[PDB]
Amino acid sequence: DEYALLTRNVERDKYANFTINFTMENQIHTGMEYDNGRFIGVKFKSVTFKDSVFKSCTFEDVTSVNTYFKNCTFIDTVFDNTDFEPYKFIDSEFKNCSFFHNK
Amino acid sequence: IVNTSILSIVYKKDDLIDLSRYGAKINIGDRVYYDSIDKNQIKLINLESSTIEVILKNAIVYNSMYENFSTSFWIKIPKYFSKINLNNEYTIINCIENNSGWKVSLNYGEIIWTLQDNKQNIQRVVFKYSQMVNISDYINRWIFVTITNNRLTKSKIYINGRLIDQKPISNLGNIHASNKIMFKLDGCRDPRRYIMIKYFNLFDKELNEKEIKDLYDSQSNSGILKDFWGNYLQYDKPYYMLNLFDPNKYVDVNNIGIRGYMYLKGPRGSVVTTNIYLNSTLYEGTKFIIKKYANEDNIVRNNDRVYINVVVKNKEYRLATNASQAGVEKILSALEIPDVGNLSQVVVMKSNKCKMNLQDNNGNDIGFIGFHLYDNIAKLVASNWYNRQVGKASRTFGCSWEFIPVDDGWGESS
Repeated sequence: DEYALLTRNVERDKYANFTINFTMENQIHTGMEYDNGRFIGVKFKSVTFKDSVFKSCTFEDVTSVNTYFKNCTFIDTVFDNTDFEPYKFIDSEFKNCSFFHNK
Repeated sequence: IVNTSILSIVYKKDDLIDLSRYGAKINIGDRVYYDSIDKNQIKLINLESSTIEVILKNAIVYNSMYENFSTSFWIKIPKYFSKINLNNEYTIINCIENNSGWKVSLNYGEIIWTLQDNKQNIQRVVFKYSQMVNISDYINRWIFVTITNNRLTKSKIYINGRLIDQKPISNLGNIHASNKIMFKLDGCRDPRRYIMIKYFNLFDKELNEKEIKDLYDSQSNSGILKDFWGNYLQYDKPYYMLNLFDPNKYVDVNNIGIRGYMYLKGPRGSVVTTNIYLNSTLYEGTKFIIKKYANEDNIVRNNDRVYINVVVKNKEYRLATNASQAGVEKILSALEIPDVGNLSQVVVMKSNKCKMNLQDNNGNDIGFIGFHLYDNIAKLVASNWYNRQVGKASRTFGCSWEFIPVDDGWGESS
């Protein structure tokens, strides 16, 4: 007792109500929250998401290579016509998410 | 056998009433809801004002060691969506007083019957259903529950006429149940939780297997077509289509016009909450709308004559064919509704396995709607072989359908 655990409770950078097409490459994204984000026709090349939250997002017509989601959370999110196999999701959680047309 | 009933609750003229000879008093809370379309369907939500309290006459209050009794009701339980629904048994029908009596409770994927004598001994029988299934018979669909108790033998629980679980209860002393039955979500930690229930009954005997199936069948409302959830099939309501020969497929349209066709396509997608549920997506494919042609109340009944609209790119089209195609199978097309002209489009709905019978305008059978495989494309067809097979009581494949409307107890995105 008396000696407590030192854990940062840091709020996530929040981005919302956007559409993204750019085939973004070679990136790392940590502590991010994407709300009502649309990823349409996106080539993820060598990108990773760490401790990020996706809420009410759509991935549609997406491809990914050397791309991973580590300890992320997905909520009310649709993956339509994507190439996302489980192994791309490390220690992640889905709540009320939909997958369609997975190649 | 709904005559043996010591308590039979039904809707009537803006009220719940007991039809039994004991006219129990029924106190209704402030946030109780009923289905404008099937008024006997009652919804209770997770608030203290969503209550139905039945006060039994003292003559029928249960206080015995030996007397047999049963109960039955229909229930629709929405899917469990979150980890908050785990290990949280909540009472929904309570007839316990001073820690003796009976109750019906729910938990994640469970229906539970509990008996408790006045020494606090307990017996439970449980119906368990999986949420890790592509297409469930039970999640968010009306099912018939019946529980029977023989004080010298076993407690038993049936789902849709079928015995699930049975447990000896002779170890149980006197049971002194409450004189109130409280219909209420009690102890449930999920605020969005609700249940729907209809035709609750109590009986002062052990129903046998035959009486149970007879209740199941008559309360089915066999002349009214039902959608996938068990609700009354309705005109002017969009429905995703499911073909029971292969429910891992949905209906799509390659093109509008008499050159196009509808067809079956798979696989279905998936809806998932990690460790809570993993099911097939039901809101996939082109929706069908039933349109009137034939008992004026918006409910679809056995042998009604309808048109079927099909929804493509959120525009409504007409299901139709020309019977003059060679072959018995007439491929179906989605037509612009003004341009349908003389093509066959009149459909006789039927509730018992083939569901849609297409006719020409002279009243003649084109055939039941199902599918035919042409070069590995399952095209929808009207085919009189189906009609001839049902006569022979022969095996049919593909003429059995379910209509799936959007529903808040299923919870899939839009």
